[PDB]
Amino acid sequence: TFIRGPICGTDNCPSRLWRIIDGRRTCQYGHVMEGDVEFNDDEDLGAGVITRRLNLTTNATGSFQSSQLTNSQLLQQQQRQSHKKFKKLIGHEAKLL
Amino acid sequence: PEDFQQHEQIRRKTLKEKAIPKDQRATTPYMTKYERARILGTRALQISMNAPVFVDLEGETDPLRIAMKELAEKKIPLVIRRYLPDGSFEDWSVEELIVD
Amino acid sequence: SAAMYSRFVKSALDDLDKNDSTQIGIIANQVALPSKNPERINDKNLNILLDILSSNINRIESSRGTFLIQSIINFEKWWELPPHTLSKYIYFIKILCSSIPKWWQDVSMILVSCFILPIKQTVCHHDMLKYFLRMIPSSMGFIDTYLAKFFPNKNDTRRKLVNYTSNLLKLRGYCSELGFQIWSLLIEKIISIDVELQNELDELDDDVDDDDLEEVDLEDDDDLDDIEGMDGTEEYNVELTQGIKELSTKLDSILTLVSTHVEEQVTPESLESGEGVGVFNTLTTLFKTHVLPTYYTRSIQYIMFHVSQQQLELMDSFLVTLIDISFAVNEAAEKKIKSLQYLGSYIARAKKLSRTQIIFVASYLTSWLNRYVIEREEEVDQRGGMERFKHFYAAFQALCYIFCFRHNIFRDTDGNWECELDKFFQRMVISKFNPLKFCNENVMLMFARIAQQESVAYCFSIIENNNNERTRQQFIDLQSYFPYDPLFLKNYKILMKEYYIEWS
Amino acid sequence: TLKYICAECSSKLSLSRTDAVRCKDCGHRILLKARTKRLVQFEAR
Amino acid sequence: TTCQFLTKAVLDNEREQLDSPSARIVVGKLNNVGTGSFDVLAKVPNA
Amino acid sequence: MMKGSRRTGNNTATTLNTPVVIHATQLPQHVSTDEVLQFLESFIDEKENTNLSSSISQLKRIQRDFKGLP
Amino acid sequence: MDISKPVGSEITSVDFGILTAKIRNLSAKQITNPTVLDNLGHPVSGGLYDLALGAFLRNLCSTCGLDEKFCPGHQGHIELPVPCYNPLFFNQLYIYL
Amino acid sequence: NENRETARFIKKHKKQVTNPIDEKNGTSNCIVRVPIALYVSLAPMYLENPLQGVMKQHLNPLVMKYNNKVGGVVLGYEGLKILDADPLDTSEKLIKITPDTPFGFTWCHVNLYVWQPQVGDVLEGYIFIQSASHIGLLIHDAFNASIKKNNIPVDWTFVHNDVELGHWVDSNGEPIDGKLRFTVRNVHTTGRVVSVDGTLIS
Amino acid sequence: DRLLNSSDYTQASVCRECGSILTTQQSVPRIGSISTVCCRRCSMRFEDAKKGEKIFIDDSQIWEDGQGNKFVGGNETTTVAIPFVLKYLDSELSAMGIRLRYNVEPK
Amino acid sequence: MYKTEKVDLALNRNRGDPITQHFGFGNDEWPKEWLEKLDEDGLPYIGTYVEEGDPICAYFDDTLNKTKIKTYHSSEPAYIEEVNLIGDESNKFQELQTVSIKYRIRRTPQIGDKF
Amino acid sequence: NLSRKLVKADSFFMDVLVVPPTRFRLPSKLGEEVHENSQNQLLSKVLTTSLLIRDLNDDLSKLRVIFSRLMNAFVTIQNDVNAFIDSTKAQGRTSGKVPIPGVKQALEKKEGLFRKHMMGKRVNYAARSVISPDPNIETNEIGVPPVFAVKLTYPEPVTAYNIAELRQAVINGPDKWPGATQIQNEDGSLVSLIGMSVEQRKALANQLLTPSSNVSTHTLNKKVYRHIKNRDVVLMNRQPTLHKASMMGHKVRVLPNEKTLRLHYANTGAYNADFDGDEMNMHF
Ligand SMILES: [Zn+2]
Repeated sequence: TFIRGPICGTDNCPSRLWRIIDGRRTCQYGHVMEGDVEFNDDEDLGAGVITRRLNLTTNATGSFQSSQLTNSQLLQQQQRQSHKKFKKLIGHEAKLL
Repeated sequence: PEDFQQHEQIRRKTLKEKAIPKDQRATTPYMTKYERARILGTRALQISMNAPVFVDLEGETDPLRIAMKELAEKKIPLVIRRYLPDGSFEDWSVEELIVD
Repeated sequence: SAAMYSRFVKSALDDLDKNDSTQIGIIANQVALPSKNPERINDKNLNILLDILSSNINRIESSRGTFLIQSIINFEKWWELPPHTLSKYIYFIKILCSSIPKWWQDVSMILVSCFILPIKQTVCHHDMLKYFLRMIPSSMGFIDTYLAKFFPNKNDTRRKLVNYTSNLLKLRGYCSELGFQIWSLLIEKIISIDVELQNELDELDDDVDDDDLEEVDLEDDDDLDDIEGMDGTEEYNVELTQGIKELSTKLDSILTLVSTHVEEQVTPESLESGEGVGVFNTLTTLFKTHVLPTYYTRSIQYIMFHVSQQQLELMDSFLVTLIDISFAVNEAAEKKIKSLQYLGSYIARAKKLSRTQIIFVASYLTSWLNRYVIEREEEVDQRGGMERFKHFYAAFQALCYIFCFRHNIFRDTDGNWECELDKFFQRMVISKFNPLKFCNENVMLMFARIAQQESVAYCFSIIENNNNERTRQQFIDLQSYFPYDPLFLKNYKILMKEYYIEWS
Repeated sequence: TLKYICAECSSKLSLSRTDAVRCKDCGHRILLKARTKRLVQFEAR
Repeated sequence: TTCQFLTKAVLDNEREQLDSPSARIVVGKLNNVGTGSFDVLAKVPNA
Repeated sequence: MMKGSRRTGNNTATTLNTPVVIHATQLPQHVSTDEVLQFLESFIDEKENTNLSSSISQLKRIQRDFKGLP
Repeated sequence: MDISKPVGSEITSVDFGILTAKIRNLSAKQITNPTVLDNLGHPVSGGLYDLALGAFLRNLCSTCGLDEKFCPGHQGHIELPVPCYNPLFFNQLYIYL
Repeated sequence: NENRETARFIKKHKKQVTNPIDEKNGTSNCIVRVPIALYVSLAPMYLENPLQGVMKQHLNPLVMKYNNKVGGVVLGYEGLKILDADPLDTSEKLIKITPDTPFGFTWCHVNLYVWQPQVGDVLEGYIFIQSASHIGLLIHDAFNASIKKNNIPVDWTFVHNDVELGHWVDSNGEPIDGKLRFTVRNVHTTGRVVSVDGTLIS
Repeated sequence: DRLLNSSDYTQASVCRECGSILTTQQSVPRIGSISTVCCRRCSMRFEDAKKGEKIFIDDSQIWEDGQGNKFVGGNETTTVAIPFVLKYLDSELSAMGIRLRYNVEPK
Repeated sequence: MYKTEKVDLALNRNRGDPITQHFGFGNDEWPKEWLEKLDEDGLPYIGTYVEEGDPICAYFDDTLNKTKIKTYHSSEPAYIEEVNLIGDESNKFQELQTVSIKYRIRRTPQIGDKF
Repeated sequence: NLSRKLVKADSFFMDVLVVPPTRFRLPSKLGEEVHENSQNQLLSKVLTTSLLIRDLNDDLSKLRVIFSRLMNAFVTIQNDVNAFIDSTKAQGRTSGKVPIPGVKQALEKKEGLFRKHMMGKRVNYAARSVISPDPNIETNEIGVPPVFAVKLTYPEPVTAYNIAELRQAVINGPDKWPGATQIQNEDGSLVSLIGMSVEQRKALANQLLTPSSNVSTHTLNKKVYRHIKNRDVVLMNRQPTLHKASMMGHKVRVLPNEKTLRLHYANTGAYNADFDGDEMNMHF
C-alpha cells in the first residue's frame, strides 16, 4: 500500500516511504521526513471559467507525470496487427489447409 | 570598533534614563493577574528545562504546579519590568509584589 | 614502454595552463573506476601518475585540477597495494594534506569510515591517523565529528559493531587527547544494545536455552567480496526479524572486547605512570552520568564492576564515589535510592572485596541510620505519610541486603557482631518508622529467616503483625531492581566467574 | 461460474469478451450481477 | 482598502513601529495587551 | 554522500551554540611574549580543576614553544 | 514552535520603500524566454520556471544548490525595454505632472 | 561621486592594527589582544551559575578556531563580564528571558587573545616535512604553514634520500634545520583548518 | 499559540544590513567547506575588484552560488521568527515594486 | 441508507478517441489482494463489506499498460447492494464501460440522532 | 530622512519587474488536472510583448507604419504590466468576469491575504465535535472522547520528576490512552512510535534521561509527545464568538465509550448553547 516518489535515507534504504498524516512522511523504522505540501483546493460550471483544453494529469502524488507522450506508445502502435487472429494473409498455406 | 563604542554607549545611556529608581516608582504594589499568569508560565517553562527548583516537589509531576508552590513560598527569582507608555520602566521583583 | 605513458600525463599537466581540462577528464576518470572493473589503473601506471603529482602539485591546486584529487582520494580499496606502490601512495597523502590542508578535511572522511575493517586490515589507516594528529593539532576538533558519524547502525550485521569498535580502541592508545570522547561514544551505544535485551528477556527465574553445543558461527556470512529510473508502488511484508539471538551475541562480542582492553589499561604500573587512574576517572564520571540514569538495565554496570575489582585502590575510589552520590544533600531523591541500590548489591556480589572495606561501609551506614532515628522519630506521629522517609527505608534495605549475602564476614571467632548488630537490629526494627513494612518483601523475609539463624534480631512477630494490619508503585520497583543479578551474556559471564559471587 | 441476470426477463447469463452487454433471449441492455456462494460475516447485533 | 492605504504609506516612507495588535500579528511579535505589557527577567546569582 | 543530509545539523550553528553578534569594541592591542606566557599559565590552570581538553593540548604546544625547546 | 530552539534577534520596526533599479545586483537571472515548459515537460532555461528561481520538479536549484525541501526560492527580474510606470503611483505622478 | 561612495566598500576590508617586528629582529608580533562584545543565550540549567554557562556554551567552542570578526584564531579569553539589564560590580545581576522560550539573552564583554598574521608578516617555525613540491612547518608548534615551490627561489636543490624524503638544501650547501624564517603571502580560511601560504622571495 | 506557534511558524533568515527576508541565500560551498547564509544585494560580485596601500580579501567574505558566481560581502545575517505568510507578503509586494525593510534591532 | 455511484470509463474519452481502458484484470502485471473484494470481471462481489481505501472495481488501460482499480472513498463503511452494468444503445456492439454500484450503509441510532 | 537620499522620479517608473520565486508560483490543479499558474498567464504575456517590441526595434535599426505598430506596443506593454498588478486598472478586452485577478485582488477582499491568512488562520492541535450534556462532569470541565484523546498530543519535556509518568506513556504507545505517540531527540529529530512493539518502546522508554554525548546540544533534553490527560487544558468555543466568555478554558476529562464532546449545563449560558446539533471547537 506504499506509494513511490523520491528516494529515502534515515541510514537504511533508497526506496518509497510511509506518510503518516498525508503530508508528513516517516521512514519504515520510525524516523521522520520534512514538509509534504499536499496540494489541495476548494471548489468555490463556476469558479471562473473553463479556460482552455490542456492535457496534464497527476499520477505521482502531486505534480504532473501522466499524459506524457511517446514513452508508452511504441508497443501500442503495433498491437493491432499482431494480437487479433485470422488476418486473411494466407495464400499458400491456404493451398495446404 | 569606532561606531560600536559609541553605538553601545548611546544605548546603555538611553536605557539608564528610562529606568525609574526604586524610591520613585509609582505603580501598584500588587501582582496584576497577568503578571501572575506569566510568572507561572515562564517559571514552569524554566523548571521543565532543568532549572534548579527551590521547593520540595512532594511527588508533583506537573511543571505548572511546581511554580505554583514556589510562588506561595516567595521562591521565584524573576523580575517584572513594567513599561510605562513612553518606554520608561519600573523593575519590581516577584518577592516584593503582593499576590492576590 | 612505461615512459611514453609518463609523457602523456606530463603533456596533460600543462593543459590547465592551456585552460581546457579535456584530457584530464579521461585520465582522472580512468583511475576512479570501481575495483572490480578491469579498466582501472595498475601498480605500474599508478607510480607513473603518482610522482608527476608528488613533484608538480603547484597547478593541480587550481579550481579545475581539484577533480583529479577526488579520484586519487576516492581511489577505492587503496590499502590493497604492494609496498612499492602502497608506501608511495602513503607518501602522496603525507604531502598533499601538508601542502594544502584543505584536503585533510576530506581525506579523514575516508580514514575513519574504514575502521569497520579489523585490526590487521587497517595498519595503514591508523598510521596516517596517528601522524596528522601530530602534524595538524587543530584536527582533534573535527575528526571527533567523524567518529560518531561513521559509527554503524545497530540493526545491521555483527562484524561492523565488533570491528569498528576494535579499531576505535586502537585510536585511544595513540590518541590520548581524544579519550573521554571515546568512552562516551561507546557507553552510549552499548545502552542501545544493552536496553533492548532485558525487555526481550524473561522473569527473575533463570532462563536456559538447552544448547549443549554452542554456536561458534565464525562462518555465518558470505565471502568478503564487497535502478531503472523509477520502481513502481509497492506493498507489505517488510518482515523485520527481531533481535532474538542476534542482539545477544552483539552484546557478547562487544562488551567482552571492552573489558579485555581494560584488563590491560588498569595495572599496578599505569596507576603510577600511565593513565590507569585516567581510565578509571573517565568511566566513573561516565558511570554517574550515563548508566546511573538508565532504567531497567542489566549487563552494563558489570563494566565498572569489572574495572574496580581489578585493583584494591580502585575500590577506595568507587565505594566512596558511590557514597558521594547516595548520601548527598544537593541531589534528587531517585538518584539516591538507585545508588543505595547500587550500594548493597556491589558490596554483596563482588568476591574480591576485602573485609577491611565491608565494615568501612557498614559502619557509615549504621551511623547514618542511628543518627536518622535520633533526629526524626518525632516526625512520624505528625501530619504526613510514611513516604517522607524513602531515604531511610532505602538505606535499611541497603543494610539488610548485606547481611543476607555477607553475614559470615560480620562474625569473628567468638561469633560477635561488629557495630553491635544484635543491638542495632533489635532496636531499629521496633522503631516508630517500622522499617519492615515499607521495604522489599522478598529481601526482608530473606533477612528474617537468616537473622534468626544468626540469632541477631527477631522480627517474624512484626512481619506477622504488619500484614495483619494491612506513586508508591515506582518506588517499590527500585527496591526490586537488584543491579548485580546474574547474567544472560553467555561469553562475558566466563570472566565474571572469577569476580562474581553466585546466589550460594 | 461468474454470472449475470437479464434485468427484463430474469434469464441467467454470462459474458466473457467480444460479447455485447445484452440479454441473449430478449435484447435488454441492462444486466445486474448475481450473488454467488461467498462468505460474509456479521455480528448478530 | 488594503492597497489604498499601502500606497499612502509607501509615498510617506513610514516606519511601522509594530505596536498595534494588528501590526504585531502580521510580523509575529508578541501582543502588548495583558501578559505582553511587561517583561520578565531572571535574577542570576553569580557576578 | 552521507555528508549531504541532515544539513541543518551540518550547519551546527544554533543560537544555543554560537553568539548572536560579536563586535570588536576597540582597536586590537598587541601583547608581548612575557604576557602570553603569563596568560596561558592562568588560562590552562583554570581549566584544570568536558570539551576543550582537545584544545588545551593545542595550547600546551603553544605554551611550551614560548619558553623551551622541542 | 520548539522551546529548545530560541531566537535571539527580533523585528522591531518595518520601513516602507520602493525598490529601485538595483535589482540587477539582487537578481542575476533576467527571465527572457516566454515559454514556460517544453516537450518532455522540462523547465527551459531563461523561462519563468528556471531552476535558479528555486528547486522544481525534483531538480536541485541552480543558485541555492538545494532540493525543494530546503530552498527558499529566489527572485528573478524581467527587463522592461522602456520605463513603464506603476499603477499604484500613477494617480500621484499625474499630479506632479 | 564615487570617491566617497566607495567608503562603504573599501574601509570594510582594511585591517586596522598591523603587526610590528620585535627586538629589532624581523619576526612580527602577531598575537594581539582584542576586546569584544557578545550577545549570547543562557540556558535554564545555568541559571544559578550564569558565568559557567557562557563559558561552556559560547566561549569554549570558539577557542583555537578562526573567527571572522577578529581576523585571527582565538587563543583564550580573560575577564568575562555579563552586562546587567538593570542600570543602577554586584553579585546578583539579571538577564532578560525571551517571551517564547525559557532562554535568556544578554550582552557580555570579554578580552580575546587572538593570533593575527597578515601579509608581509614574518613568522618562525620548525620544519615538519619537506619534499620537491613544498616545505611544511608548524608555527608555535600548532599552526600549519606550507611554502610551495613557486615561492621558493630557483637556486635551491632537493637532495634525495635514495631509498626511502630528504633535505631541501639551499644555494650555500646547507641542509636546512628546523627553525625557519619566512614571510607570509596569504592566509587560508578554507575549511576547518587554518593554513599560512608563505614565501621565501625578497 | 493559536496564530503563530501552531499555524505557520518558520525561523527565517534576515540580513541585518538591507533588512530583507528574500535576498538571503545559503551559499554553495566547497565540499571541503561549510555553507553559510549570505545576502544577495548586500553582496558585491568578485568582478568588482577596485584599487598597506592595497586591499585583499580575508577569504571568508567570498562566497559562491552553484552557478559559480563569486560574491564579496553580503554577510551579517541572523535568524528571526516570522509567520510564513510574511514571506508571501513580501514577495507579492516586490511584484508591485514595494520594498519592505525590517529592522532587527535586538542583534 | 442506500447510495449509488456511477463508475464510468467513457467520461474522459472523446467520441472519436477509440477504446482505451477495460474492466477486468490485465495478466502478468499483478497486484494481489484485490481478489478478496473483486471478481474475475473486475466488479465487486455483491454483499461485500467495504471501507475507504478498498478497491471498488478494477480496470486495465492500454496506454499506461497497467491494471488500475477505482477505490471507494467515504468514511462510512458499506456493503455492495447491487451492481448494474450498463450497456450501450447509441454506439451498439461495444464492450462494458458503464457500471453503477449501489451501497447500503447501516444506521443504528447513535447518540446525537434527532427523534 | 536621516539617510538624506534623494526623492527620484524613477521611483514612479519600473525599468524592471521582479518575478516571485518558484515556490510562490507553483502550478494549480483541480481534480487531478494540472493547470498553469494564474500568475504566469498574465506574466508571459508581458514577456511576449517584451519580445514583440524587441524584433520591431530591429526594424528601427535599419530604418510611418512601423511607428503605428511601435506606439501600439507601448500601450499593451503598459496594459499588461497594469494587468500583472491590478485587474480592473487593466480593462483590455472588457468582456465581463475577468480572470487572473492580479496581485492586488490577492490582497484586497474579505478573503484577501490579511484577513483570511494573517488576522485569522487555520491551526494544528485542534478538533471539533457536536456537544452533548452532562451533569456528572465538573462545571469547569469538558468531556473528551477517546477518539480525540489518542490523537491530540503535547510535547512534554522529560525531566527527573516526570520520568515516572513519561516512561509509562512511551510503554502504552499510540493506542492505549495514557500514552504517547512520538519522542523527539536532542538533535530535534523525531522518532515515531506507531509501528513499534512494547520491546522497542520499552527500549526507548528506558533511554529518556540518558545524555547524548554531544556538545552542541548538552543544554537540550528529549520531548515525549504524550497524549491529552486529565490535567490538560482546552479552549472551547461556540463558533459565532460575540463576546469573550464564548471562548473559555476547560479542564480535560477523558470519558470512555463516548463519541461526542460533552459539557455541563452551567456552561450553556455563556456559549449561547442548546444541545441540538451545535458544534464547538476544541483548541489544545
Ligand atoms: Zn529510518
